[PDB]
Amino acid sequence: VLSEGEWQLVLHVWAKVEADVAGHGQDILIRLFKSHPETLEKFDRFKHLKTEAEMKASEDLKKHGVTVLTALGAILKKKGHHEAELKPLAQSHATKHKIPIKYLEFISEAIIHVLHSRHPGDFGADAQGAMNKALELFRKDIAAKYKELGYQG
Ligand code: 7HE
Repeated sequence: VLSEGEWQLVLHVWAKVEADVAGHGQDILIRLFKSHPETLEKFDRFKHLKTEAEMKASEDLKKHGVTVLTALGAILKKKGHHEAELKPLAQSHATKHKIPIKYLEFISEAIIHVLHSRHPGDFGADAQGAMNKALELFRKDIAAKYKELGYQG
């Protein structure tokens, strides 16, 4: 469980992400795809992209980056009370898209990397730790739903 203090650190840097949702989403998905190429292959929408420059030039990739961070922002602002936000996400990612929890760990690492890059003054180690705990909490609750549905990772 995160403390109120931890949630404030998390939401303080997230309100900054929201000044440029699309540029953060681009950076995060490109980081994820470059560092873990198995993740790109899960997207029929994006698997034609072969270079970083092509990824940066894709307007559809930018569009989906906003979809992803908008969903994640709505989750974080619930401060743990996110059961209704996670249900449909867990269901689709386990059963339709087939995304292992490990790949949620990968995108969590890409988020932290990009938040550190763009917001160092509001993403010191205390805020890094808090954001890690919030993304861990996300993964834990999704993982419980995956397990229910018989999917792994
Ligand atoms: C490695 C792949 C992977 C990973 C790590 C995620 N997803 Fe998902 N995603 C999400 C929304 C709202 C939608 C319509 C999809 C659609 C998707 C779709 C459908 C894309 C489409 O073809 O339109 C795919 C394949 C999918 N997502 C692969 C995907 C949100 C998330 C969130 C909040 C996370 C974690 C922070 C996430 N995805 C990680």
